[PDB]
Amino acid sequence: NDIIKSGLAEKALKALILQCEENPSLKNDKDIHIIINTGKKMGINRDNIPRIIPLTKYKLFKPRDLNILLITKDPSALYRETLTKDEHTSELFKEIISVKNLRRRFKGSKLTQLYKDFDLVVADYRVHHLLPEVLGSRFYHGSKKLPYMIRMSKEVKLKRQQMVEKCDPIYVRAQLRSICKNTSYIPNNDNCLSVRVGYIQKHSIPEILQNIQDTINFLTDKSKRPQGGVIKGGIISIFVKTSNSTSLPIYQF
Amino acid sequence: IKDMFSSAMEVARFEGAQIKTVSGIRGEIKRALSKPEGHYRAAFEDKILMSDIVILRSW
Amino acid sequence: IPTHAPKYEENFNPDKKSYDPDRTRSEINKMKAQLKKERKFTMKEIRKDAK
Amino acid sequence: RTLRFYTSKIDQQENKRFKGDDDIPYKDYYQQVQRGKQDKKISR
Amino acid sequence: THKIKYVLLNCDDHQGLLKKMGRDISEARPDITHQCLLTLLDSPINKAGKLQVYIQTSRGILIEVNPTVRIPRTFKRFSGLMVQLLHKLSIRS
Amino acid sequence: SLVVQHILRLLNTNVDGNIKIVYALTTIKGVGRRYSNLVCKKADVDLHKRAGELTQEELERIVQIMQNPTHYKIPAWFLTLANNVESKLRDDLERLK
Amino acid sequence: AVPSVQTFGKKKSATAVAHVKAGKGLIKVNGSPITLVEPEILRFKVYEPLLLVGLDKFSNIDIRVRVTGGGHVSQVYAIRQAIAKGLVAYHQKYVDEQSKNELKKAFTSYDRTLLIADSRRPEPK
Amino acid sequence: VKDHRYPGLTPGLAPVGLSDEEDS
RNA sequence: UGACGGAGCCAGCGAGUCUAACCUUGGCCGAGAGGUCUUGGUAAAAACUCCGUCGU
Repeated sequence: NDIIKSGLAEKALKALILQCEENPSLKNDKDIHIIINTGKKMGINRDNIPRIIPLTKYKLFKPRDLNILLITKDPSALYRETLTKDEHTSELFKEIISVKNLRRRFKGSKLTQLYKDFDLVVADYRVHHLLPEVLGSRFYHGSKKLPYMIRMSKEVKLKRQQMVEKCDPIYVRAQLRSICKNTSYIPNNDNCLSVRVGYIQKHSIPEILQNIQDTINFLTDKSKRPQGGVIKGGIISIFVKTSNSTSLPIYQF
Repeated sequence: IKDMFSSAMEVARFEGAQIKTVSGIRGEIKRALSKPEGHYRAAFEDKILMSDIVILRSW
Repeated sequence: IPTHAPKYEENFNPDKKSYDPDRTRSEINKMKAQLKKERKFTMKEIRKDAK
Repeated sequence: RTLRFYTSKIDQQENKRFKGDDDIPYKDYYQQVQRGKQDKKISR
Repeated sequence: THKIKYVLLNCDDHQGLLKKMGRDISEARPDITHQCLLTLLDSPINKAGKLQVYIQTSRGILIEVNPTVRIPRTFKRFSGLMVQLLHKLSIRS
Repeated sequence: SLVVQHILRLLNTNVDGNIKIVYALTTIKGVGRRYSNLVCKKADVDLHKRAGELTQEELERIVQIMQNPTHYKIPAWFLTLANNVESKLRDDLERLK
Repeated sequence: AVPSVQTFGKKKSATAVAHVKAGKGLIKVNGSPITLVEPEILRFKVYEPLLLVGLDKFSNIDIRVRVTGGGHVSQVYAIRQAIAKGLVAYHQKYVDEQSKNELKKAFTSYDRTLLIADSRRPEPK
Repeated sequence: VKDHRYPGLTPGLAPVGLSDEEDS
């Protein structure tokens, strides 16, 4: 909790926020990231699979706020039908599409339009490895719209047996709330790492600071492995920045 | 080919010019491409690779 | 039966260019066309000179 | 509303299209950081 | 129509030009065609929506006249419309 | 012998009575088929009505649903150079001569 | 060994291979019953042989047809030609020749395409 | 929760809590 | 002789260790060259059959 106490983090955030109003070039920048310099190489190959960091104190977003796309296994008739009819998940998704339909309908420039329309992309965990080819490069560089894995039903698999195909609307709704409210990160095999912590004009400076400590606590705690405890060896430094602003230091070792 | 010429008007001057790769594959500048500016079409005596670099010898 | 009046430009000339409500929109269209005509001519002369 | 208004409409309807021979109409800390990074690169 | 701006060829206005064209000036009178259009469209039957007017130009161009139209009365303005019609292939409200 | 049982102005828009309420409200700018369906659902107005059949209170409810969407928990997903080029080209032409 | 015959039907690029063997009236196309052939509008086209000669003849045999290539219509014509040719071949090999003659007479009376391939070879003129 | 096919599931799976399941 | 969504299903040509983007925001290492990562923007079988909705 030392980083919250230090005034350097507060003073940097005030400068970063102040700049975004003054500078025209940063007008479209809305999210605040923290850049972490881990002491040693993580050693985890980038699998493009998001890992969720639970932010206990505060909630980054709610399912209602964002344009959510769902990519389901073929056929999508079962999953689309159950989600749409049930009251809880009726309005939870912008659109529901299958992998094959997504490949056929959207190609070339149509992919770029799909990226702009939707703020969050989620997919059945089974089809996730297929998405990089279908969605294209634009989704899978930069980490702004990486698809999130979700499990449709709580049923588990056993070797030499067949999965029963079910859809639990409450469970699907339950996971999606966790994704939007909590922040997420993607491992890579180096020092550097980027995690979203707040949103301009939505979170006050003290709120953003609390999220930062929650992110640091989860990433450093070895008890949270494999999801957490990935930054071993301490943190040399931490910066704060928007998408296009420069990195402002907030903690140095 | 790309990065040889900055606009199609430049390519218009050099149409039919002899060019070769580093590998020794000779070729010709056939025509200027409308999009993007400066790109053009060239035909080589044999298939070239992406690693290769095309060169126009001028004085 | 309902009655309307025809719409027409007195002293019409088809070779002449359709009148445009906005002057900036008309002027740029004049400038764009001069570019296409001028660009096509310059490329043609350069190609002949190169040959 | 008032009864007088409906009289106006009724009379207006009676009064209420070319006809006859009518013709057609005529016509500073951030700046500190920025220099800090730039200064380091040139120093190297 | 013909260039001098394009003008509807007239029997009395353009004698010199029509002699050059070689067609006899006696048969160059749209005023008759204007005249028939005027009387027909103002007749009560057209006002009753039971009349539609078709015109066959001598050259062979066939014109459809919607009954709704209100052609300008003066012969001068009417000539203004025909050149646009023959060139634009249609006239809009 | 005694048995007792066309246009509406909503939101600065005229909607025909005969048309279905959902597709009637689609005509209002910014209102889609899905948005019309949801506003009808929240207003507890049967979608299978016709716009004429709607009562005054139900129309009012639709109005408050539209104007206060966040209050009623609606999700957000509903809510000169040419001359320079010419001069450059002219320089190229003159220079070519 | 079980008595069996094999025949081919061809229409444009569509090719059908029909195996006809002694059996119990099991007709299949691409591993599915003949009733499920699509498009439904042309289904009776495929039925044309079965109805011309009567279902009784098929009651004693199983027909398996595998179709590849071409579009819907060409595949339908390939299937019907293959079925007709296979039935006539089986009646030739393992039944009397008089029935073979009756079948050929009926099919050629109705539509000779059921037996002879329709090849629209180009003719310069 | 683990699926043998897809080891990526065990990391990067949404944590679910009582507050999250409760209706708004 | 429409638009939207879903479902069903049918080709034939083609096989060089060869096949294919651009511009940015920053962290770290490195004497340099450069290496690695991070990040926002720009660009990039169909017909056919069936079912459901709106409606000209």
